[PDB]
Amino acid sequence: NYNYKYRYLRHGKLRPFERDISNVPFSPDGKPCTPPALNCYWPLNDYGFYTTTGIGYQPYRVVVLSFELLNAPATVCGTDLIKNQCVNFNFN
Amino acid sequence: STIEEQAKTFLDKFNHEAEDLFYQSSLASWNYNTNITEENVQNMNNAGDKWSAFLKEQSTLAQMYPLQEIQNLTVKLQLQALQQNGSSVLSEDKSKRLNTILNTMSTIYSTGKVCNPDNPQECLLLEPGLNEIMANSLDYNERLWAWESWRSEVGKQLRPLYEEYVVLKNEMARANHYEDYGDYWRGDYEVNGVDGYDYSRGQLIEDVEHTFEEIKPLYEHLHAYVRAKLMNAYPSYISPIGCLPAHLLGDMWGRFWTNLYSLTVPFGQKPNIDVTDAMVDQAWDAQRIFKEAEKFFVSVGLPNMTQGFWENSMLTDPGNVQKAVCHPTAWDLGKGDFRILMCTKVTMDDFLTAHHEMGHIQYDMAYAAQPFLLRNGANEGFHEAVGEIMSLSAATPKHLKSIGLLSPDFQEDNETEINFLLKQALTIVGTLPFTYMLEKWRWMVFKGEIPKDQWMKKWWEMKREIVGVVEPVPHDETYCDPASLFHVSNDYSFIRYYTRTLYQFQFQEALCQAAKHEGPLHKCDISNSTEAGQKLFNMLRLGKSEPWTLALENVVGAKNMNVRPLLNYFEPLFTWLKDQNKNSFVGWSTDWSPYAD
Repeated sequence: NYNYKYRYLRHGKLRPFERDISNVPFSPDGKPCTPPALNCYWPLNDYGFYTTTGIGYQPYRVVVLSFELLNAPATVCGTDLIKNQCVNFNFN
Repeated sequence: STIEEQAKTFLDKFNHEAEDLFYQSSLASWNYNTNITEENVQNMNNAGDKWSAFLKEQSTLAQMYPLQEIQNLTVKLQLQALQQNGSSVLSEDKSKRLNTILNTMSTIYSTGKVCNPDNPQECLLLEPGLNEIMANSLDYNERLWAWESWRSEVGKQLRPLYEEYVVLKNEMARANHYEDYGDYWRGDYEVNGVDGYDYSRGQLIEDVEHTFEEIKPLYEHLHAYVRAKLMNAYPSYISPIGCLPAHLLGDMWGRFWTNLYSLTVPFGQKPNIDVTDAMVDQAWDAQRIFKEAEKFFVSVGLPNMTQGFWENSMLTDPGNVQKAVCHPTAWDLGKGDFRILMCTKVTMDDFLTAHHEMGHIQYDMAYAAQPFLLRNGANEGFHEAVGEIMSLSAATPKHLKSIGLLSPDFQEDNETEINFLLKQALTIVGTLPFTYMLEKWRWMVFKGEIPKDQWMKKWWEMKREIVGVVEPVPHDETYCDPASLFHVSNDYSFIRYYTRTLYQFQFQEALCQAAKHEGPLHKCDISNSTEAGQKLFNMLRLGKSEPWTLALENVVGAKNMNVRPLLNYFEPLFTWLKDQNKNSFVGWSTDWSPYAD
């Protein structure tokens, strides 16, 4: 199942949360190419998952639970009922 | 940027495209050699042809880069692999002719059968049948018949093919800037650009002759002993001063002589270290044998395999419904998918073979961090050596004594000690002059030192002088029993087993130095001692990025092969051989012949 591709050629690191979509023919100093030109190949390739392979070559889905902090009011945050006892509240 | 970095960039493109293609190629080979079907033989080499065109394609695309401008040894050794022109560098007629000659030899060596001269119904191929008649049968005429007919049916057809093969292949090797195809073997041992760890090609012939000159007396005494015990086995058939006929040597040629041990045993009234019957009587299957071998690999500090091994590998022979080849082979399919194909029976030979191929996979798992063509041995001679290490350590009486076999109140006295010594010694001693002689023979024939009209004459004279082996019936040049040998007809070297045999006991003494063993080498079990496995891991993961001289010096401290550790393994047994060869002639004579007497 080669249909999850990894981007592996770009000039430099990605920025905080940078989502690189653009597929450009890549040469290691710019220089507009078109394959199969010399040092001019693709920035994308296939993972190569077969279930027959090793453990780290099995497909894992990753969610990144990204924290951005308090740029608006409370969005996600997070105590059973007690009876016949002097209890404290904070209801809805 | 600089040419070094786009050499890295292009080479990484090569490996990252190459990995899925080699994975599909090795899957094609696995699904062929685990179930032989016509779809498997068509699809086996189709993913191989797709791969072989890809490699010469990228070989043409990588040579344009400068070789002598790259500073990094690690990626210049990548360039040495891709700028290896290969065997496609000829006229396109002769390249396919050389490939067709190799395939024709590969076909008629394996499809060939012997037939009874009066009955054209009793016809028998090599495995099984002829490897079972040549090993343990006692009939003189039947061993001689199988021996000579295996040479008389196919070697006569294998002679013109090898006759054309030597000229075509040495023409290829000269086109690749080598002396001959033996020099193409030695160029794999050649390493360049390291300043001190390098290797010249004539050093292989030099150093093999170096160690062979002192194998000669050890092999001389053991050959005299097994000649005397074959005189005990075969009356009026072997002269006491002479050589040994090649139909009495356990195998078809004279390579392995461990099959003589049942008739060349020192001490016939002692419990044998061979625990095959103990493995059967303690009720093991294939799974328990591989689990016990895995337990020893955990004991020497080495991890388990991937889940794909215990998931997908053929650990048991399926039989008639799913036919499969039964050579024990360590399959390295790429993408970390590591398997062992072996029609596993309950045998200490199969137990040590489980250790052997699991050590091969262990070698593979150590170089699992390397890039693609670097994912191999440092040389071709440390792969089989690392495989043989765990078999040599896992054959000791201390090992099988606490495996669960070989009851643990067992005496380590000199009787069964020299018994196990001589049992391993028939192997180690019989394999050296055959390998010396066979590689010297092929260096002679490939270089041109034997004329082509004297291959079989000089062949058996080298068997009589070097190996000390006569032919029982004469051989003209119509035969070619070297072409009727396995490792010659299929375009392979054989000196890796010579180097294996030396560096095996080198590594064994170095690991038992790490194991802090005190006596001679044979009592040494490296189980529970992780220093031995760690000292093996000090060389196990470098590969071809550094020379095999460097990986050899990291463990035993040398840049060259040496005759000392094998002789130190055999030295109390050598005193025993000196104790035994007083009543037989010490040597062999080339003038004897069971056809000329």
